[PDB]
Amino acid sequence: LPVVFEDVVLHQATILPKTGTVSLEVRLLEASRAFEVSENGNLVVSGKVYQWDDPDPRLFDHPESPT
Amino acid sequence: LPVVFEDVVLHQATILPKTGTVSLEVRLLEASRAFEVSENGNLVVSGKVYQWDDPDPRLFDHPESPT
Repeated sequence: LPVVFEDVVLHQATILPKTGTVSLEVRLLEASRAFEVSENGNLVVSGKVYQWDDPDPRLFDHPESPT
Repeated sequence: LPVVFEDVVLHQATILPKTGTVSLEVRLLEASRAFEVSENGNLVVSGKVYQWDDPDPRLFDHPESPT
C-alpha cells in the first residue's frame, strides 16, 4: 500500500509511562480522507491519509545538492 | 441535547428516488468535534457539531428589526 499523508498536525505528545500501557485509537473518514488519533478522548494527531493511485518513482530521485 | 453546529458545508444534493430507498451514513469524531455524512462512499455534508455546555436564552431574543 503506497500511502500519502497531507496536513499532519501533532497537538500533544503522549508520554509512554515507565509501567503500564497507553491506548491510542485511530479513526478514519474514507469519504473525506481524514484521520484522528485520540488518547482518552483528547486529540493527538489529525490529518489526511489516502492511497496513492499511481506511484511515481521519479519522486524519489535525489535532488542535486546546492553545495 | 442543546447542540451547536459550526462550519457546515453541503457538497452534493441527494435525490430521493420515487421508488426504493437511499442509505445515509453518519460518522462522528468526538475528539475533533467534527462529523461527516456520506452516501455510497461519496461525501455529502461535513462540519463541526458539539453539545452546548451553557445555553443562553439571551441568544434567542428577537433582534432589532431592520425596519
